[PDB]
Amino acid sequence: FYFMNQLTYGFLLMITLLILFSQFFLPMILRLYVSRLFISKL
Amino acid sequence: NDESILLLTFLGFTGLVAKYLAPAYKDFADARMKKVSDVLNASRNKHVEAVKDR
Amino acid sequence: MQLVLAAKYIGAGISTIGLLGAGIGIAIVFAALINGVSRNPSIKDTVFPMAILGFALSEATGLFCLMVSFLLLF
Amino acid sequence: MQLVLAAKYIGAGISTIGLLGAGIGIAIVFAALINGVSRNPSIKDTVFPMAILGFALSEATGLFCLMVSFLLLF
Amino acid sequence: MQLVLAAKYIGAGISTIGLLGAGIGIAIVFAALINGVSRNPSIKDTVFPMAILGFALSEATGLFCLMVSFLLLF
Amino acid sequence: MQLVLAAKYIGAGISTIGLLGAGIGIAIVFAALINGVSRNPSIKDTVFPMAILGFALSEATGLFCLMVSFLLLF
Amino acid sequence: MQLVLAAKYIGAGISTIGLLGAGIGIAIVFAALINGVSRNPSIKDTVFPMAILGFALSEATGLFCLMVSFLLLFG
Amino acid sequence: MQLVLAAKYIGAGISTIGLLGAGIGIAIVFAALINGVSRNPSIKDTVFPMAILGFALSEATGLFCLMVSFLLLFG
Amino acid sequence: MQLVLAAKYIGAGISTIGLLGAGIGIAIVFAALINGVSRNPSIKDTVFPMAILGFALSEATGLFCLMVSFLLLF
Amino acid sequence: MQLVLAAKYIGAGISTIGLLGAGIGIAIVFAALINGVSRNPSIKDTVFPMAILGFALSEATGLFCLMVSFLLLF
Amino acid sequence: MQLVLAAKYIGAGISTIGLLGAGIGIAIVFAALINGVSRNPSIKDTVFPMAILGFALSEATGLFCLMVSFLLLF
Amino acid sequence: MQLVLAAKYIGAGISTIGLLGAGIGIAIVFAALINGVSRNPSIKDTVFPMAILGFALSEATGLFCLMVSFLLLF
Amino acid sequence: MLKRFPTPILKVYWPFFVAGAAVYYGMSKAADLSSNT
Amino acid sequence: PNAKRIANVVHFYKSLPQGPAPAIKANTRLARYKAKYFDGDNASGKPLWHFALGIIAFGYSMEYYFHL
Amino acid sequence: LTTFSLYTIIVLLVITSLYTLTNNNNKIIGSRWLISQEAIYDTIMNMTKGQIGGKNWGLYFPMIFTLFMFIFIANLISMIPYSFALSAHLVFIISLSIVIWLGNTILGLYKHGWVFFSLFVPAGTPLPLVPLLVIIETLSYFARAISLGLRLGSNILAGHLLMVILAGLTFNFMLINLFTLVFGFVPLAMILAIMMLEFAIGIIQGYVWAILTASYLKDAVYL
Amino acid sequence: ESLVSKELKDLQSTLDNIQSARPFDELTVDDLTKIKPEIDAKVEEMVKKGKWDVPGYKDRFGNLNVM
Repeated sequence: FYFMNQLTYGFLLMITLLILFSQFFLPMILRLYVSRLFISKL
Repeated sequence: NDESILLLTFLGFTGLVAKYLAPAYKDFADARMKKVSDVLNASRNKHVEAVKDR
Repeated sequence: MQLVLAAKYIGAGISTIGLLGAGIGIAIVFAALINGVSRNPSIKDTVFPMAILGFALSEATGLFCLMVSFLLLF
Repeated sequence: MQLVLAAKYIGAGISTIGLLGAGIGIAIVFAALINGVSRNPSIKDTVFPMAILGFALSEATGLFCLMVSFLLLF
Repeated sequence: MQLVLAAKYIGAGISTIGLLGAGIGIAIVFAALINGVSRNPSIKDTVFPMAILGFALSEATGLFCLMVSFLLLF
Repeated sequence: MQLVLAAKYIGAGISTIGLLGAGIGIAIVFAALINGVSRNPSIKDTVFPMAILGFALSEATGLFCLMVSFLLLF
Repeated sequence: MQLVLAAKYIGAGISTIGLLGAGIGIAIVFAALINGVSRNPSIKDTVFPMAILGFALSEATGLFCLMVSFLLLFG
Repeated sequence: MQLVLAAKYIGAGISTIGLLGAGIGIAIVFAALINGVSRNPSIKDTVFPMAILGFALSEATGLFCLMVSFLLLFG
Repeated sequence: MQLVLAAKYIGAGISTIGLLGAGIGIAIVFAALINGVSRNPSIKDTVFPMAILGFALSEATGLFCLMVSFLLLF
Repeated sequence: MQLVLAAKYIGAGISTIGLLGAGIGIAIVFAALINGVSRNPSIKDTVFPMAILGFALSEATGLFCLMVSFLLLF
Repeated sequence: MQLVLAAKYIGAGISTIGLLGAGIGIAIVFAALINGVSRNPSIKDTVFPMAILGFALSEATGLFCLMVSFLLLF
Repeated sequence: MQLVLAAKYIGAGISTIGLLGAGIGIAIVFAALINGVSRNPSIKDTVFPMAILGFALSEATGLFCLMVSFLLLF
Repeated sequence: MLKRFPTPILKVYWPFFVAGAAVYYGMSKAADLSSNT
Repeated sequence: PNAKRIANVVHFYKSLPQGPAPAIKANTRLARYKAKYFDGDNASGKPLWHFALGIIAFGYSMEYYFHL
Repeated sequence: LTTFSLYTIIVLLVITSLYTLTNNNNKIIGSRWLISQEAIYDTIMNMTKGQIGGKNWGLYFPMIFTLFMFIFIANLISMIPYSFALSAHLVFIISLSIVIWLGNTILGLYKHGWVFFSLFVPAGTPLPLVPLLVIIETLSYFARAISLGLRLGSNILAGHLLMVILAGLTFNFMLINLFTLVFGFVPLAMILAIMMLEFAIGIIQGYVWAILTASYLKDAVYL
Repeated sequence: ESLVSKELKDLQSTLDNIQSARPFDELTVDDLTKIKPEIDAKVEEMVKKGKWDVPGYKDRFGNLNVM
């Protein structure tokens, strides 16, 4: 059978998508939170 | 097509969120973006009262 | 026309295991009847008619169960 | 002619689980009996007209516990 | 050659086991009622017809498990 | 007889599974007794004879059960 | 090949034991309805429809067994 | 003629299968005792015989089938 | 060829009855829900996620059955 | 010669379903203990011998479901 | 010769009936959670690591009815 | 000849209905722990060892699933 | 476009970086010639 | 005291005064995704609906190319 | 060429271009097609707070987020009908789940090591308690791996397997007559009543994966 | 005595920058980084420590969750 073939980029898709979150797409809203803090306490 | 029913079985599931769950999220979030867009503004008017004392 | 005479005998007898539903359902209708009249003795005739409704509800399933043995036995 | 009709005393063993959960059936009104009359001791003479006379109303189902057994036995 | 029409009588008598599902089932709703209005006898005119909805909806799976027993007739 | 009358030993093995409901009714009328004497200790020796008939009445299915198990022995 | 059409005939009655979960599953959810509203009649319409959504999943298990028998029925 | 002796082999398997009734029944009486003496210790020597009376009387479904089921070995 | 395939069908029928517990498993996680809503009507905002992950663990574990039977159907 | 131990391997599993009663019978003995002692944590000192003489006789049937299953060993 | 390959998976097909040990085995624990938090709300984050420690020891203990199928399927 | 291991495969696979109570034995002991600690949060230090005590005396025999199934398949 | 940030990835997911190579190589003992029935 | 009253005197003053320069005149197939349906006016179930109406075409075609 | 990775590059295309349509060129207001993304953001912020809680808390937070949004958009293939799914390809899920089972244990190696034998009982124990229950709880450890990924892979393929068996039933119920459309309307929205719950299962199967992975690295990380 | 007397317009120029110069809800975020770079400096220090839960958010704003 061919169990190997999708798995080669299966979890390889994971380690590139985490870095899009952990470094790019997740923390872009945390700046959007703290900007709502430095407009809160001014 | 023998499987003609297949795209048809969300004729009304697509209509469910269009008729029964369109304001259940769009008229849920609008007050929330209303909530942020003035509680910064009203606290900003509190800055216009805090600058008046000095 | 041999072994079909056996299957109308064995399959007839398994049908009465389904009468467990009529047996147990005719039990909780009274097992919840009387603890109700225990707390409230005076108010009784509001449920004694609907209990035999609940009994007729339970026995309708068992009487729509067992007669399938004698459905086409002869 | 010998291996088919012999099944009438084979499927007659399977009907012993007809409603013979008396513990699921018959006993649970007697549980609800001494549940209720230990709450009101002065009510036990009006619950025997609806429990043990209600018991046969539950065992109207239990009449045919094994009537389908012996009828195809002897 | 007799076997396909022989399984018509074991293939339905085993299919009527799950008619106990409404059997113990449909009385549980009634087993909720008669101690339900024990603690509150007043509100019964609206909560009893909603229990008939539960009576009828679980009776629908009191005829499904005999539906394929009557598919024997076709 | 080796294929006809020798078959009845497995009809007994399904006859002796009917006592699973018997073992509960000689348990749960005992189970409502000990909690029945909990919240009222001075109802003890009037309920204790009205409950031991529940040991006799519920096991009447447990004793009418395996008569068909010993119908084939003796 | 009349044994396989006996094999697609014997198995519907052995696949309908699993209905009995749904026979009582819709009732024990209904069991908590009537004593649910007995503690407060002002809860009557905020617990009615959600336990029907709590009911509806229990039917699909019983609607998982009939399609097995019917795929066992039709060929 | 060991076909029926093979049936008495498997028929020994469904012989004393019925110990579920004496398996949960022998515990549910103690489920009532241990919740009974929990709520009040002033029945510690009254029902402790009467649940012992519940104990041996619950095993009447226990050792009943066994007297020919353990004795089908030698005869 | 169809003498070995004849037991693939009878497996896939007898296999899918272990998810009768999938119904009632997906039931007492709602029957124990509205006892919470009736006894504390201001807790529905936080008790709903405790049972919405409650039954998804349950009814998928009952759904392990037809994952086996579809292997023995197809 | 293919019936040396023909029906011996099948029966030893179908006999071993008695661990259901040995399973939850091994459970309520502690399950009723823990919410029992949650009513009163001072009674724990006297049920430390009652979980001795409550559990050991509860799994008296636990030896009685495997020695029947040990028809094959010796 | 290969006629017993059918007996390999009908012995595996019936092994999915052992999944109600996780079908109900995690229903009532979550049904013991979602009322046990409603009786007092601010013990949400203490009984919830208690439940997962009780969840995984119950459904994974009911999971290895899957392994007796899979090593029988393969 | 060939029919030996066929007779082992439907006996070893039918032993895994035996663990059914062993699954839902874990449920009720973890049920009344999170119902027993729910009203007394100051008891998890003392009775949570009593809850896990209900395995090492209980599932030490209650989990004999593959110990009766694959054992004579050496 | 977006902003990059020095977020801690290797010193805290190094088991999961290693474990990705652990199961990949396990198929080199399983999908070499054992998949030709 | 004085410190919060001087932590604001830059950022209240040095920012944009009008909310001008709307930047909707930046259309080079980079921002033309959002000026059609992602403006803050309609809010129906539209951008999800035209996602599915392509993948069912992408689904039905790949067997029309394979076998049909 | 590759005939089974056709839509795997779509799965990160929806989130490498999620900033294209959610973030309205970096407004602080956060309009309606963005405020769900912060609504879905705090729904993982809350749950891994309440059952980890310690100081070393948010370090694994991106990994437990990127497991959610990876299988939350598994629902796309369960509703696009003319597709053989990727969550139905359960060989990858059950082998994605093998690394998160041992990966916490190898996270327990250099952090904890010799003390990691303390999975026996987190409470007090006498002599005969521990050495025969340790196999009962490690039965929840060497089968902890298979119990997670199979649960996702078995609930979701019935989104096209418990429904495509109906398509052989209702299309056979229409090509009989024109007066065969009797007994009400059973080959209709009754099937639609079946589909949307498995569609809604597809949401909560992702959410249950966030909770399940969160509980396992609570004790594999904390003492 | 008149040390703060030449501070007679630095808060008055802000008051004229508030009565008709308040675009607080149509402006973006990255302009404020050009205004205040320290709002990204504590971002850097709260990422490496793993502090994503910004304190001082729940007292003024909701959780926006499905709890």
